[PDB]
Amino acid sequence: VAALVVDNGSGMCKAGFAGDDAPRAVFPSIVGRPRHKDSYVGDEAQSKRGILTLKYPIEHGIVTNWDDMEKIWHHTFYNELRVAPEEHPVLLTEAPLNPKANREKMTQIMFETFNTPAMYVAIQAVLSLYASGRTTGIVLDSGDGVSHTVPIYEGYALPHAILRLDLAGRDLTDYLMKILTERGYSFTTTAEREIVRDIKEKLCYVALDFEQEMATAASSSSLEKSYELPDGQVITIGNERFRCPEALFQPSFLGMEACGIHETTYNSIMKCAAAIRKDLYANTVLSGGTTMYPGIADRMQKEITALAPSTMKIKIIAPPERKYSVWIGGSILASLSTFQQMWISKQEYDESGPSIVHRKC
Amino acid sequence: AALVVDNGSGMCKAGFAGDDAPRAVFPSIVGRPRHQGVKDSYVGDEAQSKRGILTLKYPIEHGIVTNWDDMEKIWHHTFYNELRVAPEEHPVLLTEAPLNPKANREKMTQIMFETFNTPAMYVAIQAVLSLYASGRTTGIVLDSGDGVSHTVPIYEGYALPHAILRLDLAGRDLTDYLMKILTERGYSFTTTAEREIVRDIKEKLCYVALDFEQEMATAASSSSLEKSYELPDGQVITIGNERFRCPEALFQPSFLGMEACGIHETTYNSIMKCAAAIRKDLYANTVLSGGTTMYPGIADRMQKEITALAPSTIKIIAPPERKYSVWIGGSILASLSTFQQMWISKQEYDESGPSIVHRKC
Amino acid sequence: AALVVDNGSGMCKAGFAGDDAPRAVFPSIVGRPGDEAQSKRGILYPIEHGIVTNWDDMEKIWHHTFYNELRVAPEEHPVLLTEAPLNPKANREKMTQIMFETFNTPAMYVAIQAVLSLYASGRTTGIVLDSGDGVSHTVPIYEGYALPHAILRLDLAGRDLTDYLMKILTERGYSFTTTAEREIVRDIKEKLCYVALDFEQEMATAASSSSLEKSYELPDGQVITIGNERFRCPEALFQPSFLGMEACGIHETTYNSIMKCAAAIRKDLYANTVLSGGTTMYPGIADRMQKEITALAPSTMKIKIIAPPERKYSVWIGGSILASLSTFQQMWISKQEYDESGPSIVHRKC
Amino acid sequence: RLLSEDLFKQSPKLSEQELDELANNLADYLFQAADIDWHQVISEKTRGLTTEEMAKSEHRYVQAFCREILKYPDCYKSADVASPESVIDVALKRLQTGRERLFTTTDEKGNRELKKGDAILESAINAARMAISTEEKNTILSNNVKSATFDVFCELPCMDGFAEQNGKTAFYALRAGFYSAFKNTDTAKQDITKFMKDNLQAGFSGYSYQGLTNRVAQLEAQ
Amino acid sequence: RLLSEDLFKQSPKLSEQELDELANNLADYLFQAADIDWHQVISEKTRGLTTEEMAKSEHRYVQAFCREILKYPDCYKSADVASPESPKSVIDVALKRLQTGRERLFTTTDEKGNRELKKGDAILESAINAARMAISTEEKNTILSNNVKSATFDVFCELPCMDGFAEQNGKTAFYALRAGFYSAFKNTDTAKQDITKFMKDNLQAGFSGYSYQGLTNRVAQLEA
Ligand SMILES: Nc1ncnc2c1ncn2[C@@H]1O[C@H](COP(=O)(O)OP(=O)(O)OP(=O)(O)O)[C@@H](O)[C@H]1O
Ligand SMILES: Nc1ncnc2c1ncn2[C@@H]1O[C@H](COP(=O)(O)OP(=O)(O)OP(=O)(O)O)[C@@H](O)[C@H]1O
Ligand SMILES: Nc1ncnc2c1ncn2[C@@H]1O[C@H](COP(=O)(O)OP(=O)(O)OP(=O)(O)O)[C@@H](O)[C@H]1O
Ligand SMILES: [Ca+2]
Ligand SMILES: [Ca+2]
Ligand SMILES: [Ca+2]
Repeated sequence: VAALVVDNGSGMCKAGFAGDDAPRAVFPSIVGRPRHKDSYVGDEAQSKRGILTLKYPIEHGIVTNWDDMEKIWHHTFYNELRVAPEEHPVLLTEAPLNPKANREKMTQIMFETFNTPAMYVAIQAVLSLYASGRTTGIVLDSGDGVSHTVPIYEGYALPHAILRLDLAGRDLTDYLMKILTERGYSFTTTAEREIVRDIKEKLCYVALDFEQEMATAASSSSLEKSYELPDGQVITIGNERFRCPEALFQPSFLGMEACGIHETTYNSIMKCAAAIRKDLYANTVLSGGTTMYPGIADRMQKEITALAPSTMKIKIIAPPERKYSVWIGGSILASLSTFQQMWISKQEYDESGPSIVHRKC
Repeated sequence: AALVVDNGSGMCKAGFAGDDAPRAVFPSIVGRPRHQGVKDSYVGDEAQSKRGILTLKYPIEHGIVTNWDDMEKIWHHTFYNELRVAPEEHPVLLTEAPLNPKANREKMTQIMFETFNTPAMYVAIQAVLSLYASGRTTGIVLDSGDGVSHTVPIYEGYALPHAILRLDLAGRDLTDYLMKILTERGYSFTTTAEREIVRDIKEKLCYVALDFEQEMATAASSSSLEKSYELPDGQVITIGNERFRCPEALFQPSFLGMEACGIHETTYNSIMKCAAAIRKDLYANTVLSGGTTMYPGIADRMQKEITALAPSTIKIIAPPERKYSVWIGGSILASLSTFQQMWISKQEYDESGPSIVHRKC
Repeated sequence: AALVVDNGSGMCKAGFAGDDAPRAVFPSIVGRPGDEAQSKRGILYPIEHGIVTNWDDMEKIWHHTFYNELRVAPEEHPVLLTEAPLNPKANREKMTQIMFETFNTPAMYVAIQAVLSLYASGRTTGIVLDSGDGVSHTVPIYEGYALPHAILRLDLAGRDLTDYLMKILTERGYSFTTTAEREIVRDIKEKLCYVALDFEQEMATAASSSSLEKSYELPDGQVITIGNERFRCPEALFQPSFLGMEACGIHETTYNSIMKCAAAIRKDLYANTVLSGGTTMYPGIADRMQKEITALAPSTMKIKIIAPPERKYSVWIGGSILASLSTFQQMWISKQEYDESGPSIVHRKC
Repeated sequence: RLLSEDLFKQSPKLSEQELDELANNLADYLFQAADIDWHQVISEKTRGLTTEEMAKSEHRYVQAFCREILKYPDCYKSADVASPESVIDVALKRLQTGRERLFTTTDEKGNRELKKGDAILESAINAARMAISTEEKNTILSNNVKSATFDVFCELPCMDGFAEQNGKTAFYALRAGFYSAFKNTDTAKQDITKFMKDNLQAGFSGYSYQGLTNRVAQLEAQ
Repeated sequence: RLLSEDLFKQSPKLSEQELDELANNLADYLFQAADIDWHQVISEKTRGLTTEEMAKSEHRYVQAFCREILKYPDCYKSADVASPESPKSVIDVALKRLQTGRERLFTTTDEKGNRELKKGDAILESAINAARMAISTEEKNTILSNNVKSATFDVFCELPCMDGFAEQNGKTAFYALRAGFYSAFKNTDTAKQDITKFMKDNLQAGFSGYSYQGLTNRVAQLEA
């Protein structure tokens, strides 16, 4: 029997089958309910925004409402993938430092509600490393809800060196929504944030030299690009293209006191052993949709070289498919024969219970 | 002396820097004949007198200028007619809304130097002026007028762009809602001549109840809150619960069918996303500003309502002159001797053009 | 009177000789564009790991100490500084150089922190486990003199424990990622943590009842509950692997320092193990140390762990007692002596 | 059938018997779907009570609400130690303060679970919302009963775009008749039921332009 | 006294004398004030022209109109990137965008580097005004006569007495009124007369045959 692979994100959920080079299904992690069907999941919830109140079960990478989470999986299995979970082993994912209770609950649901023959929970950042074909290296995983810098050593993360940064795609979307009012536009509603998101994903890019791009945008209109809204309207944006993702390197733009992703990566490396630091600098992997900004890789090395020893050779890895590298790593892992002895059988769960996740994973 | 012009979305205030009150207040409207041919345009009170003959248009909508022809006309009217002064003999301190589009700041500067050829001019955020009027340079200001309500935190007299948030809910919406809930009682106010009466009912009889539910129960059970008002033709109306129901829409925007939160929440939301180091100074300096904040017993409900949504461990400043505190702030500022250098001279504009405003202001 | 300045890797502790308490305690950090610098760190660690890394910062700290906290003229008071065990000669010299060429001290002395802590207990011989914020030390001492060949430094102290507690609280669901939320977790640590005598048995107890659980109310009015986190946190002192370190616990580090001494004096060190530093304040830490060192020592050996109730400031108290002696006023380093002998004199007078 | 956008069109067709049930179904729907400040009523109905007394309150909706709150000790239990300087009053505030905060609950069997602040409030409200027998609902809502039930009534498919279709003058006239129906609070259900029966029988022609024009055209011929 | 916002309330209180005089004044006003639907005219007179061809046309009122629209690139230029939903002439889009974003700000950069923001309506109004100032009087008259039926109705709805008529009485009643108004133009020769009669009859009833209250009362009276 073929194994399933489900990567649950704060904003988007990617599901498919192990062996495939990509997920077969990709939809927002949202649940809409009316004001007493009783629930809607996926794009269907967004199309019916007017009737429903939409909410996110995963927030900042952590599950916050298991009633809604249980529905996302029910939708993932029967609607999106169209399969029976009781005849498919499921490989799920989770964020670093995931609360133990959520580890248990994720297991409890898979066996009691869906009756999976077996399952496994992998760290997302660790899967991203597999997809890049490595066992050692540091992974910057930046999605919609949260950004993590996770150092890995021979397939194992280093819990003490992991740093969490609550600065991800959503914050950038909101930042773009706000700076666009400098040109005279008005994007405030929760429906408009979804519109401005698509503007961000398609027109934003990281500037290698920020102020040399500001001077350029000031001395010319060569950088200005146009976007047609869903209502047929059209808007042009200039420096807002690269000013938005700049918040990653300068959270002060969002009135945020946190450090930049460049410095957060450095700090994370500077919490490991002095010896291994080298392998990390040479294997800095970028994961998640919020690392898809053009020029982000060619910006990162410049930012960390100023922080790193000049003698050490730094190499940044930005796979062209780094938007699904987490799921891909899951596909690779769940397909290996040498991994088949690492699943959590129904037997092991019946014996030990939900707490089994802590020793197996 | 200098000229101080505070342009609002429904009222324009104007006068000389030094006076403790504007010599000229009038509606920010421009009237033009309903039809082609049966002067070409009117401004201010005159446009309102000839309401039947004219179609009225507001050049400032939600605090932002949307028509610069009509805006020029208001200023032209303000100078040559309302104040009877030559603008080329007086520096001009203007005022703008927070998060004012950048082009509007340039066009405002362009007009003052090219059209009226002023010796100099300055642009200040309205909320920041309200702050100065309170003899301060630090804190948060709630400026709710006719077209829009804002919440701006301030440090050393400098606004906090990232921290500022707005709300499309103000005195105009209240007047309209009051009309609605008065029809719910059993009347028919709809004409523009009836609107200005409901507006007066609002500015004279409305107040904010410290507990809405308790006030309503008293209104239904008792008749102690009823109050009689003489309609212009002599007819009497005994408005009751509508007195506090109307200003309630402020705290519960849902009364008007809006998803946004009230002002008590907007203030809390605005403060928290600032630097933690000064949040207790902001709480200790929460100023009320604008005509919509003139309801009696409103400052008590702010004090009351925040304590619920605040650390359980806050002086709210509601000066009695907070209807013109934006202008009064401008009068102080434009008269200070330690400010005469902050002005934008003719030369400074003739060299750098309108784009200079971004640095000086 | 004479000034006493205990320079900690987390907390500087100033005061006057004769008193039984510092009267001044503030974080040793300097921000750029004390406690005031910490509260405003969002808009803006010289003695990390116990040793001075930046001297400009230290000058600011020492400058801050005299005129603001103590409010005294450093030209009118002799200064007793404390020093980390195994402090390099260069640092000792520069410390003396600054005190004269900047503050014009009438005289100054540099005592070792662990030595003062021991002296406060009325002992000249014994071994001191000094555990602070940045670094922990085991310092064997014989008749007033520390024994460098037997001193062992361990980069594991209260700071590492705060971080560890902050981390395991996330297992329970809570979230302390913010910098401001750190000072809360530190307080929780100092109020609710304790050392388990038998760890495995305590985990078993914590997993079978809520008898060990305690509740803590946050500043925002919220309430969090912790169970086995109470003792798993300080347990990192005895098992640094919890923090992802290859080091060995304070119990083995103490033992190793004893075995690095001549066999003749070991019995005295075993019979006079003194605990020092804020990190040794955890309840049930002495009984544990007694248990663990007995488990390592020879069967016949006599063990006694001394845990002074005042051991949070035993370094400073020691310095206060030493700087108040009438027979100590002759062992100072006067101005003239530095002016002619140079910084190197410190090695011969201290 | 209640959520039929053309309810007013087919409602006059059905018999006197089916109208009696349609009017009652529509009536009960308004009271059940009507909204009220739950934080106020649960606080008033359990003030001064102990957590044991809350789990066995006379009001079933009060039990349902509280049962969902008590699952999470952190939201109400008082701390042994405090940061330097009724129970549901604490609970409701902690669930509002810790809006994004996670609370732990342990099942009867060892199983744990983490819920967000509002997810517990929403769950408690839903629990309560599915417990009242409408009469108790009417009693607690007695003050805003005509406003609340009307808000529900407007959202029905049959009322969508009524004011734009018939004008605001007609819409506010329908509101007046809706409010006017409520004489006493002891007969609120029967009252609004009769109002809905009389109007459903007429298909609300007495508030539509088409209906009124047909009425004058029907009247003049006599 | 045509512009009395409460005309329909006060007109029924008048004698048959001033009613007819009032109806004559109103009727004369509608025809004298009748203008043209610039949307369809400009859309048709530019249909199939590029932005360059719109400034080389024979008509001048169109060139003056377009000169105001082309200042704001966002109201007509095609976007580089488009949302996943954009199934979409040159003016037909301009007029639609200026109406879709009537309260949204468009940007224009003057011949010299200066910038300006203007709402859709102001732009759309500024273009119409430029057209009225650049059009020939006879050229206006010819196009007017083609459909004075709607033009006179537009003027009528634009009067204070008709401010938010549909808003207060509903679209179902608004169209009923428009149907009668149009029905009066059944004859070209007696058009000005048939409408004057239409106005007088309704002014007497205060248009109670089209308003909710007017109908409510009428029923209550016919019930007797
Ligand atoms: N091409 C792109 N360029 C820039 N940003 C993108 C692109 N594609 C997606 N994103 C952003 O990535 C985010 C979603 O990416 P991803 O699925 O990796 O995160 P997630 O797993 O849903 O959230 P998280 O993992 O942080 O809980 C969205 O906020 C989106 O705006
Ligand atoms: N005493 C009062 N009580 C209630 N409302 C008042 C009072 N005085 C003025 N208002 C309201 O305040 C509004 C005008 O206030 P103000 O001049 O501060 O607003 P503005 O600055 O013109 O608008 P903007 O919000 O764009 O600044 C009017 O809508 C008026 O109804
Ligand atoms: N009662 C207590 N329980 C647990 N920990 C405590 C207690 N009191 C203080 N601490 C911890 O002690 C640490 C600071 O102690 P101390 O000042 O002795 O060390 P230091 O001076 O920074 O370093 P050193 O003394 O090694 O130079 C802090 O990390 C603090 O959390
Ligand atoms: Ca992810
Ligand atoms: Ca104002
Ligand atoms: Ca110390």
